[PDB]
Amino acid sequence: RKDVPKVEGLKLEHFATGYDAEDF
Amino acid sequence: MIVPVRCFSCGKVVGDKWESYLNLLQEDELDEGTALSRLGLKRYCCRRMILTHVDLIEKFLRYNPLEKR
Amino acid sequence: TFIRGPICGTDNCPSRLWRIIDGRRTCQYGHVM
Amino acid sequence: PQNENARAEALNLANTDSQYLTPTSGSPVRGLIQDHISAGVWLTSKDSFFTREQYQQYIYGCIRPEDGHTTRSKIVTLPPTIFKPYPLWTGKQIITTVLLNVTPPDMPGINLISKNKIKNEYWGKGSLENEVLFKDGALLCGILDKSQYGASKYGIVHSLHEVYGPEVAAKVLSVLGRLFTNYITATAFTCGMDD
Amino acid sequence: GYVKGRFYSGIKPQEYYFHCMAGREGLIDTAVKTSRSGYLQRCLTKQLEGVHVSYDNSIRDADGTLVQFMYGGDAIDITKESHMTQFEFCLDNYYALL
Amino acid sequence: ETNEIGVPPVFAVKLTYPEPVTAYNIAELRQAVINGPDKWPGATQIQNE
Amino acid sequence: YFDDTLNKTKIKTYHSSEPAYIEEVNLIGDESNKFQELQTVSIKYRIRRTPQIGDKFSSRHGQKGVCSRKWPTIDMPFSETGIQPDIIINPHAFPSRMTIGMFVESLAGKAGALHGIAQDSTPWIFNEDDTPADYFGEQLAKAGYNYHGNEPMYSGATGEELRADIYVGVVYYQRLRHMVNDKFQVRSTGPVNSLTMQPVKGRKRHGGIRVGEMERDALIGHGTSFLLQ
Amino acid sequence: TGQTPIVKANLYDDYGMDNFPNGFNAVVAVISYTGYDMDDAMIINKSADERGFGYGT
Amino acid sequence: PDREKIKLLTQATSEDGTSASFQIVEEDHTLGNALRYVIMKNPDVEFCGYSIPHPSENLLNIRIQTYGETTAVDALQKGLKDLMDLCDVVESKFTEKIKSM
Amino acid sequence: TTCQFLTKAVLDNEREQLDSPSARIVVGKLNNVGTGSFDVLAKVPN
Amino acid sequence: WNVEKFKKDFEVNISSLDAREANFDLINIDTSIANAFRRIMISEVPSVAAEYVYFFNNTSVIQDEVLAHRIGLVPLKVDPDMLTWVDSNLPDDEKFTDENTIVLSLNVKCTRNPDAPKGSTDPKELYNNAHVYARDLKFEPQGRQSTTFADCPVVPADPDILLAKLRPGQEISLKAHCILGIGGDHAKFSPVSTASYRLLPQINILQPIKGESARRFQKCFPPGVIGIDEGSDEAYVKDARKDTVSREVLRYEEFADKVKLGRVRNHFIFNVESAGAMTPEEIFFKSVRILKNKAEYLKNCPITQ
Amino acid sequence: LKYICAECSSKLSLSRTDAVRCKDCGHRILLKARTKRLVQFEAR
Amino acid sequence: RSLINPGEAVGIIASQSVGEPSTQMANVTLGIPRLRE
Ligand SMILES: [Zn+2]
Ligand SMILES: [Zn+2]
Repeated sequence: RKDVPKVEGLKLEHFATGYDAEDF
Repeated sequence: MIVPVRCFSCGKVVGDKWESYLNLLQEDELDEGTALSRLGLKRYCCRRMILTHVDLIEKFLRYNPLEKR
Repeated sequence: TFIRGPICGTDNCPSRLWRIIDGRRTCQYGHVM
Repeated sequence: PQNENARAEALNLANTDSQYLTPTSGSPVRGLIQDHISAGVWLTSKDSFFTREQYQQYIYGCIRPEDGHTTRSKIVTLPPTIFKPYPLWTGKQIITTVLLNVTPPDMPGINLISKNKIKNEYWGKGSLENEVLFKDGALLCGILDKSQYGASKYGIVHSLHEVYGPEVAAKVLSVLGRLFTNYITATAFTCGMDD
Repeated sequence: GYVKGRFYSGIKPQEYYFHCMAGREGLIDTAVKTSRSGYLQRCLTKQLEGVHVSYDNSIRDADGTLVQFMYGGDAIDITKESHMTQFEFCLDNYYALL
Repeated sequence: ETNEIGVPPVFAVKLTYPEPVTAYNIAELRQAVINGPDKWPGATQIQNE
Repeated sequence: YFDDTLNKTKIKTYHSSEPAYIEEVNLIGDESNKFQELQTVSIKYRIRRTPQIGDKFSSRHGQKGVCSRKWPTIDMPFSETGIQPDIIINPHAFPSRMTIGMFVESLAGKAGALHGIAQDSTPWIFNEDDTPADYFGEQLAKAGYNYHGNEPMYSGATGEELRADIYVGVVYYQRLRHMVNDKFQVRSTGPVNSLTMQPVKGRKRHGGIRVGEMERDALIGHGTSFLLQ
Repeated sequence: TGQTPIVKANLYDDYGMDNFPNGFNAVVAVISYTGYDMDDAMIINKSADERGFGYGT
Repeated sequence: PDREKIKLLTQATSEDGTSASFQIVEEDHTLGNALRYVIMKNPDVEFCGYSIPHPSENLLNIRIQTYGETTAVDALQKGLKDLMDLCDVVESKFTEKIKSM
Repeated sequence: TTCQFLTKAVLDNEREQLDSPSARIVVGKLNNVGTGSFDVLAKVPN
Repeated sequence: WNVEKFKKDFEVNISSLDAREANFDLINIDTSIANAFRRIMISEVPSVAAEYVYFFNNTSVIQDEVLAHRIGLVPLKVDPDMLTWVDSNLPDDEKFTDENTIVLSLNVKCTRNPDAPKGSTDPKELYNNAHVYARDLKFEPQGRQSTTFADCPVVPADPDILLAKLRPGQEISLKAHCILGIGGDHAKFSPVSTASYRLLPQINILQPIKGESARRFQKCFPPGVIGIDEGSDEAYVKDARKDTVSREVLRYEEFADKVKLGRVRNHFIFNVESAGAMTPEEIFFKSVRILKNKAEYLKNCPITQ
Repeated sequence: LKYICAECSSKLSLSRTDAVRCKDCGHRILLKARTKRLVQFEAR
Repeated sequence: RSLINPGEAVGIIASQSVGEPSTQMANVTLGIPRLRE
């Protein structure tokens, strides 16, 4: 069996209020 | 049928971004993820609005009683 | 709501019968019989 | 019903409160369900403690002397279980507080010993929490359960119905509902994948 | 038909097809239980409709025909029968019941 | 309350239990009539003697 | 429609109690070489349907429920993020119905909406070795959420935090038929069937409610006998 | 307003149910909160609704 | 001056007024849960809390039971006063932090 | 089976004394369930 | 307790502010307030929204009532302070004024562009006015409004909101009326687009963590939250405010005993967006203002027996 | 011009006792065109 | 005080008392068929 392919290139979509992607 | 105007949950106004969204996928050939993020959709609340969306009105528009074929 | 017919079953009309589906029949002053 | 004869019966014969029990086995057919059971656990649990604010709120949440709820002129409150350092009221007191308010003042508190459907071991070593104990209308031990304020024979509400008469039971059974709902709206509840 | 899978992890197709059978068995059974019992009860009610306990406590069919002299034989109302045999409870709260 | 039942205003408007005009009630039934079938608590018909 | 015989201008009226709109009007002529004026029209009515209280919804997992109340949004507990749920399904309505896929969907649905990627639900793409829970939560973690999908939230009323993280996700829902507006009625005076001088089925003509024996029997047994009779 | 379900089976596209959205994707909390959703159980965010959510005809 | 906004509920009020039951229209947890907090800060308040008899209709019921130093209304208006002053504090501070930023 | 009873019923010229509720039910009288066992009798000066 | 004991302790930190979102912090205020204090901003802060919609004609494919409220959800850039409330008891003619109501008209016919470069899919070029946008809504001054709104004429806050799509021969001609309402009334007023808060995640360490652990530890949180102190190699919270509270640590048993995750007590992070009608602090004033205006109103109310 | 050919879409009007069909196509089914008229809707 | 009340309906009760639980659900004949029998 071939396992469910992991979706590659998943970064953080979620960030605490008042912050962007770049801050992390 | 047509682009919802506001995110149900968020209440944020999602109605405009659709055209630009298609534009992004089309011209820029982005993923689905970045375009939304680029449109400024953070809450997955307001992301699903565009993301899952269907313009089904387009099919409706194909039937116009007011014009010849 | 009109039918004119059947005057009114109240001798201080006779004022003027419309039937509602519920069968009261109603005259304008407001007898329902 | 269209006449006083009829509604006289509908009030005094076929009734919610008048019928708390199967004619079949004589068992309670009425009681809170689902949420309200799971709430009572997290409420009657030892881990519950409430400030003077939270405590008083939940009481008058479900009591409201404005209506026939309170047998008294005021809402009688208990001393906090923990005075020092920080005054606090446990969960079990809140139950005790209710019964205190909604029962006839002239009449002594219920005294009840009963089990519930949760075995001691779940809570830990040496916990008695399976055993449900009221002494003089106070909740001294154990957590309230389906077997208590649900529909169950020889539960608490079944005893209140027995001792204080169905009307009190009916009130109690409703007062708890508002209580737990309030408590739910506070702490909520949920079941996730992790569970 | 022994199913080693669990809904959390999931169930193999064979199991699934098995588990679909049991499902259908339940649903079919729920439907038929509706009709069957409901017919029975009407038979009882219709004939027992007229039973009258009179103030003599004797059971009487509506015409007056006697059935039982005492309802349970103790004539004890079932809805009120519960705590009667619970004496220890009644011992406590005595001052209340009193 | 458990013994209670929620009634939609729809049913509140339709259903009607005429009350024998007495004394104690006349204080209500006036207003009950004045209110209208459209305004709850309302009244719908009146049975004369 | 004007009538020649009665020499009257008569009228058809809208029967349904629920207010509708005039959607389309279709002038229908007939065959047999014209000469025939308009004898028939079909009319679409448009009827607004909103999610009234009493409207059955469902997920794709077979969870059917009546909308209980439209809930004031401020009172709907709000996420750490600020997202009030669209729908709130009781957590108790599970173990009995044994629907896990909805929890899983709750994950993946959220998981997709974050990364912007569709999530294949095709059956038997997983196994006991690879569970979706492990699979999707892994994504949620990489998205910066709880690997279990649970979320910190705050009671919309109190404002205080709920006792524990609660389990939120994005689940596809289906509004059904069987809207309450279709089903209910009251107090049928009108029909009074001619033979029995008794009401009739409600439907949409103004009937009533049948009692029946099993209901009769209760009255006798129920206790509300004078009333019942 | 229909929405393509995020969670999907590949056949959904093959059979092309896209042309006929059967529902919408809803942000859902599995929770006991309002207490009004006990038996049948179905609480809808009011504001969410008024935004056109689930509007039928 | 609206007389329909609030009304004392005489059934549950004592004769002295140390314990009262208030009903307020057009309200919700919002005003109450904040109101009770200000009130409970009053040291003479023996009891306070709010209920919403049914959430559909908008009604807010308040208990204030006092140790007797004052009436309930006294605490209530004392409560309201404080709450008013409580906002202005935030109003003050918040304005400052804006212009200072 | 109505007639077969109804037949036998007539054949005996059977008087029915209206006891069973179903009977009473048909006629439209009161029943002997309970709320119809004891008679309410007023009182009056004289 | 006392107001001074509050006014002394209470403190505000504005992290950022924008014409749309303003994220700030409120320290030493008490959840009973902030919540209620919040949700005034989600509801009872009034703002202008289209309410009554008069179709002179809709030939579009979109049925009326949909396009009706579909307009209503369109935000407007208007100061509600420039407008007044609307009494419902008045007769409809009187119910609306220039001081009550902002009139918006919409007139579009769709016509096939003959210039279409045949073999073209694009409806923008195929058709004329195929797409109806928010920016298409025309503001019609009424009376003094002609004067009043000359400064900032009424505009949909997001001019590019797509209202309707049209095919040639189809038209939409309508007038709508904009009034004041509170979000509490109907979902389209309160110009938040969201409003909420959260608590400072009080995350604290029960015993020093360094080595690979600190790195493993630091990875368990949003970046920048966990500093690894140089030369002690040990992990220290840099700022918790950046944390999303994933509770990811709690999955790793090694760290499970070493750290507790919590919220601080009285402190709040307000993230307030806007529908564009008002800057958040402008709203947030009204949040305060309204709440105060409740009490000051109620204090002055006679308490009837 | 109250009506539309249900087929060729040709706009038309009719009269009393007139052949119901498209004067162009002849399709005997006809649509009633919507005209400028004042209809109220609440945006709620 | 727990005695039965003269003039109730047990005939209905005992009917419903059997009727309802029937809806609830060697190798001797069992269940409703047995009960019917
Ligand atoms: Zn008359
Ligand atoms: Zn034609």
